[PDB]
Amino acid sequence: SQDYCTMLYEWLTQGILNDPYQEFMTYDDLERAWDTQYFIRKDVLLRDCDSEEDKNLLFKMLRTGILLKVVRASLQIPTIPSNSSDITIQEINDFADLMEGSNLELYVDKCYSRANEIFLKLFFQGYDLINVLKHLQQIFLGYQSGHNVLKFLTKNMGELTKHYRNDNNANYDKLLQNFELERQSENPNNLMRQLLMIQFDTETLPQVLSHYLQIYPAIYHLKFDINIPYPLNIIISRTCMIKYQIILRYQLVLQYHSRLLDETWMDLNKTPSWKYRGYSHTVKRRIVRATRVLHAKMNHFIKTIMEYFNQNVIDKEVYSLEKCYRNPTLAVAIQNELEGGLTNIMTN
Amino acid sequence: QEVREHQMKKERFDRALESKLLGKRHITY
Repeated sequence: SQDYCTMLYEWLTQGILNDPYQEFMTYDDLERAWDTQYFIRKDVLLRDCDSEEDKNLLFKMLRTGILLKVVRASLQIPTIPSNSSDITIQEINDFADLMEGSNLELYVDKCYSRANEIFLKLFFQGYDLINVLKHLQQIFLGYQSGHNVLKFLTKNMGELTKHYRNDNNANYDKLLQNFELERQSENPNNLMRQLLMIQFDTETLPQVLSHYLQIYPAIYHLKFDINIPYPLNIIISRTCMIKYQIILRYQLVLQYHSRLLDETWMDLNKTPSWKYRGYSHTVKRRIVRATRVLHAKMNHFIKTIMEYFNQNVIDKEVYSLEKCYRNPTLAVAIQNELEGGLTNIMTN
Repeated sequence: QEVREHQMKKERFDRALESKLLGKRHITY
């Protein structure tokens, strides 16, 4: 087994997979274009891998190897030298001693911590994960970015309503041109905003909500999407992207309704045909006052629920996501916290 | 047990959404 210990050491220290005899317990595909699938071979395992502890150990080793291979592919280096971190791993000599003692678990935890530290340092200093999360919160969550989406809505007021009232045969080329010119005028430094793409869905927001949840339902057929590249796609999956799309569509519906209400109020308060009265009207306090009270109630409902949401859900989640990456330890843990926050938002 | 059933409902919603999102769990030969 001197060969197997060396193979395991290489896999746990560099992520290099060299199994020409199909003996190692893990091997990846591509020996979807950037994300390869890692298959675990249970016929050549070293333990049972049935209990929760053994399953977590195997998952930790596999995650260490995956992170090592991803760092190698990102740095374009054939191997990761030990000087890149303060953690050194010793090669396995006695397989029986390694199996009977906790030295295996110690080495696995050490290499996993080293890989996680290297990955976090790389994605924090070279990729600017803080800027990435700020940009995605500005795009999908509307965090400190309401001005841009409000300007977009005010510029494409007629286009959106005409597309929602017409069928799918209505040409959205004007809306696409507006979106692309806005993206071009946007600063090229914002990679998320420059890669933001727009599209039309055949189903509505309540339709997709009823398709995804256990609820019952041609308006609001617009949505946005981001194509997460490598090696950022191994962290930003597609489920969080779909959650972001749903939250963005909901916020867009809310903002469009508030914009319609604001436009109605501005018309009612600025039109002389509305603000004019006399000639023994006897209809002013009956019609104009009634509709103004109705609009005031609609405002005190919509704006109030929007404030409640954006304060006790959106703001709280933004604060938690901002305080979570303070001295991080696991990128997978950060992703799990983000998914849990999104799940809380959706299940509120 | 109220927080427990709330977390259970959240976990059920998460499982439903993960099963709807392409089913990342797979097995090969």
